Amino acid sequence: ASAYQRFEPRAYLRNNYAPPRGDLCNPNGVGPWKLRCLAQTFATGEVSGRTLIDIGSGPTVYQLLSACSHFEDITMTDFLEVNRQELGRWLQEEPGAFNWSMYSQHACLIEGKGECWQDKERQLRARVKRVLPIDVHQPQPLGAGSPAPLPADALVSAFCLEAVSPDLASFQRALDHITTLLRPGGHLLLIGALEESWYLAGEARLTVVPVSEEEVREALVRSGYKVRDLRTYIMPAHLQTGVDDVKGVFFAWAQKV
Ligand SMILES: Nc1ncnc2c1ncn2[C@@H]1O[C@H](CSCC[C@H](N)C(=O)O)[C@@H](O)[C@H]1O
Ligand SMILES: O=S(=O)(Nc1ccc(Cl)cc1)c1ccc2c(c1)CNCC2
Repeated sequence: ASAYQRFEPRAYLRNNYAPPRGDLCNPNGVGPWKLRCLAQTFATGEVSGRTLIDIGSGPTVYQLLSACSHFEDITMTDFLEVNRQELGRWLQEEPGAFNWSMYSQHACLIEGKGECWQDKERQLRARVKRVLPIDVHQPQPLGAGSPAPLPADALVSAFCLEAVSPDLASFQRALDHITTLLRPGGHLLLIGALEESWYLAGEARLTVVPVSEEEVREALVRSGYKVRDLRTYIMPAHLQTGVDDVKGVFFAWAQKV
């Protein structure tokens, strides 16, 4: 955990969201695949409501592009100060913010509702109300009196749990914890690394609990969810850049029953 004190946002974004893993031109890339999972899920029109929380958002916004048009009150979160500060730079359009234009464009492309990418970012920024600190390890992740409207109508978390858990049991608990933030009948979109044990974030060297699709499925169940969908993306050879040892990426659509 203390390892996350040396976690550099810019280095993290450069290792995962800049070429080649960030190139969105090739359909078979992880970028295109990921945005497509989110887009298709929301297009079914079943994941809906008023509020939505992004667990461990880190310095990224992609995971909310297709979502934002379905929830008016979006709450973003993250353990690290530096990460909330990097999100702010992009939300306020301040100088030195990360450039997600390519992602917005592609999300607009995938959705195919003829929307320009500027209207997409404008809507996301508009709907994101707050950027709160969080710790999935605490039984009440956000705290006692959190500004965030609870319980949420849906949850979204990408590459957080398994990246902050030392073993399978912590992973399981952290999932039990965030599930308390979700309203019964609510929806969870969990995205993560498959069979990953480490990944670099600049000077930081984060340890990870390698998990499998089945271990993830079982976990979602043990936490009272009905797995609506679960897909896998096997990391290609040319996307093995040395910044980690991820084997694949998983996408899960679970509904709290
Ligand atoms: N105990 C904890 N509870 C919640 N988030 C935590 C945490 N410890 C670390 N984190 C955060 O979890 C994130 C994992 S990296 C994933 C970032 C982003 N969700 C993406 O899709 O790329 C980091 O931003 C890290 O600061
Ligand atoms: O899928 S990724 O290669 N990049 C990527 C994801 C999604 C899109 Cl839309 C584009 C690119 C990736 C993102 C985060 C993490 C890791 C890998 C492994 N380390 C833990 C964190």
